[PDB]
Amino acid sequence: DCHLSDMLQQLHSVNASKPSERGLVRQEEAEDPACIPIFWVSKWVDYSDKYGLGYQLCDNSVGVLFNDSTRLILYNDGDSLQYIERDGTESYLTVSSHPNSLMKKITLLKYFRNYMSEHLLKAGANITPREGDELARLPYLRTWFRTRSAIILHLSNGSVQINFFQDHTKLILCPLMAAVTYIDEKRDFRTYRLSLLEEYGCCKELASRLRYARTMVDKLLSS
Amino acid sequence: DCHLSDMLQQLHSVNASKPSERGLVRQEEAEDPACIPIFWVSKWVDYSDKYGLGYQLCDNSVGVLFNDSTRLILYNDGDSLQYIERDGTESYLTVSSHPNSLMKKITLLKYFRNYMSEHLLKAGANITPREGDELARLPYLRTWFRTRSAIILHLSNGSVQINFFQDHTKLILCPLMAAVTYIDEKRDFRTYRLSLLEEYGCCKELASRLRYARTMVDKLLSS
Amino acid sequence: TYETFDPPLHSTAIYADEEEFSKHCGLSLSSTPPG
Repeated sequence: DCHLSDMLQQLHSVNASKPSERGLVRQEEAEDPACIPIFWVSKWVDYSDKYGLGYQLCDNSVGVLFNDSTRLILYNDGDSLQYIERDGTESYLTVSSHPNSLMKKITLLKYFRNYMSEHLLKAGANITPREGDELARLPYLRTWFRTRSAIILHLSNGSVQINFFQDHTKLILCPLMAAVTYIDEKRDFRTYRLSLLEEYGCCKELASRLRYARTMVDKLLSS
Repeated sequence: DCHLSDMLQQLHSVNASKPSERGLVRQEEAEDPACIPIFWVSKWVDYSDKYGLGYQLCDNSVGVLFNDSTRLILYNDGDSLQYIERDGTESYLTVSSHPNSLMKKITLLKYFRNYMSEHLLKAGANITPREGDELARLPYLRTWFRTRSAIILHLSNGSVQINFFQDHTKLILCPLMAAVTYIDEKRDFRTYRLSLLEEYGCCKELASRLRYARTMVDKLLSS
Repeated sequence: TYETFDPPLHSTAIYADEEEFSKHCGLSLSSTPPG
């Protein structure tokens, strides 16, 4: 993947600079709210022992990456669907008029959708969208895996999201802008240019999660 | 039940003696430090519109009486647990055990604990516990109710505690010793034998609250 | 979602929102706070 390779180089450059080992760290100087992501994962359900992984994006669309490596996405209009086959082939349909062959996957998606709306909190609900973000192409979940410390989510647009279990912190890595959004334990949403974190430094909490992120991107490339 | 009946007879006796309508009051002679209670409610928060009532005992243990008529206690070690069902079946476990049927109730109890520790004062902080107190069986909250003027807390060891909202005075009644501990506005704690208040008299402040406590105990027995 | 639909792992549940919990606690009745 070209985007994962860029992300790795971006992360190696910042991590090699040891951004928390500075006389004076000025993390705030790296903030660039112009790099706010349009899409991130706001909810997820790991039923991979039977069906797969369901999730919600911040625009309230939902998706499922099924165990057979196909994906079904329901847009936020509640009726439009996109089906992505194992090999990435994309097709479009609706809940109202769909191939009979997708009826079971549609039903499973609705179970996931409903489980998430009834039971799960929406992450990033405090970030308000901008005009022109509604035209953005919806990404789908390309792959994911879980570690002792986090769940790693790789979206088809190139972005990598890492959700840390213990403290509910999250990283959203955008290789297209060489930027990262950090959601801290207080749910504050800050977006940084990696180049500026290298120059101006960053605190130890973010520095360590960026080392973790590099380990996870190496793993994604190994697979 | 049988402890409430004893408490009512003790309160009837003291109130019938009209202890504040004396030519001479010697309330100090009714003090008996040997009856100072082991346990009392030091903090509480009313979340009964959704979850229930969480409280802290003076030994820093935490409890909650959920709206489903069940109770869960977190001992002062920070991990041990005791879960009392509607039937009264006492089951003991730990937070480390990660029980699944109670995972949710544990999370809410921890949230009660956190709010109380960071926002609420510990009533009776000036009480230095004695030796052998740490070996006493931890009680739980059998029932409670709120009037416009006070909260009534009935513990499983038979103690009834009444906290008055406006002036922060508090009664801790112990039927086993026919005693009462009174915490005045200045947070001064005094423990008395009810029978000696009959014999030596007391101020109208304590006498009026013992009248009130009697009508509250009558309420607990009507339910 | 179906009666048999019991995901073993998932993101944070609604009840596990401690910021709303602590919030409501501040709006509800409670014992005395530090003055």
